[PDB]
Amino acid sequence: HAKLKCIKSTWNCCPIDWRAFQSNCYFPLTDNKTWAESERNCSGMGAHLMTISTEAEQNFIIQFLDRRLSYFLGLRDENAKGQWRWVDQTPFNPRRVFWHKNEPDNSQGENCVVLVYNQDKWAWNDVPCNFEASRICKIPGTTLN
Ligand SMILES: [Ca+2]
Repeated sequence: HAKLKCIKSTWNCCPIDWRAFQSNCYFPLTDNKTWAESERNCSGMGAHLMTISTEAEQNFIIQFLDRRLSYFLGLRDENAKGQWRWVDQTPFNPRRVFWHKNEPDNSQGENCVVLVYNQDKWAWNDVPCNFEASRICKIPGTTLN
């Protein structure tokens, strides 16, 4: 037994309780974890920390986020070289970033990114990967029929 929510021909499906947008399924989670613990939790559901490729994708997810919290995305720079990599292995596209003003601003250590609300706006902030925050898991949708 499994249970899907399918929307359109072809039908795009997600697990019943996940949020659906353009062939992908998302779930924001609010219990605090480090970046690596967060990714561990996502992968346990077949998922990964969310990759954000378009503004449309970000605009979709932010409507389900608590403005008091930071949410880990999948983007990580392990040695502070500016070698940002998506943990889901989507190739990093530096012409499609969404930093807050004056970010990224950590010049040392292992840095990760959170979606955070600041200055009346959702955008990216770089944060030490050992910081504890919420997260957004993302899993590719399935297709029928
Ligand atoms: Ca920062």
